[PDB]
Amino acid sequence: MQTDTSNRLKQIMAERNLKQVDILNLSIPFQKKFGIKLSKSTLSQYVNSVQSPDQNRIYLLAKTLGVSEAWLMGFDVPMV
Amino acid sequence: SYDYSSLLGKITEKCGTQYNFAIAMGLSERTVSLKLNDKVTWKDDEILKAVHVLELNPQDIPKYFFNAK
Repeated sequence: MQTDTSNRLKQIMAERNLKQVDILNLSIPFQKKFGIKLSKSTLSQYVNSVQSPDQNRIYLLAKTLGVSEAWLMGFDVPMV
Repeated sequence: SYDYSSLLGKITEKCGTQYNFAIAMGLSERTVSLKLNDKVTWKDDEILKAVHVLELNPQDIPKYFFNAK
């Protein structure tokens, strides 16, 4: 289904029994690796659809969750 | 950084100039220039519009916008 990043995040959280704090912990090595930081408040905003993550943060969460960037953006594509 | 080689190919093929692409995206050319030259990150909506404008296959998006150099 063609959606947005906000729903894909919620999809991951429900499918993989993860909360926002889990995702942050997983992103920590990738934050250092890519030089892209992500705070709890800013991730909360992505989930609550307050702001849409840019290219950098999409890349960060994709590599962190091990999924396709296109899928994470809401495109009707394979998850990996 | 991001390798936009493939992306630059489609832009030349579909739009011609970077300026033409800018107009099609509804952006200034300086804005487009800074993004294609990896000085400014791509916004969420800009990537989606680029897919519409360049008629890219959505599954190819990781190779167009998320290819690290």
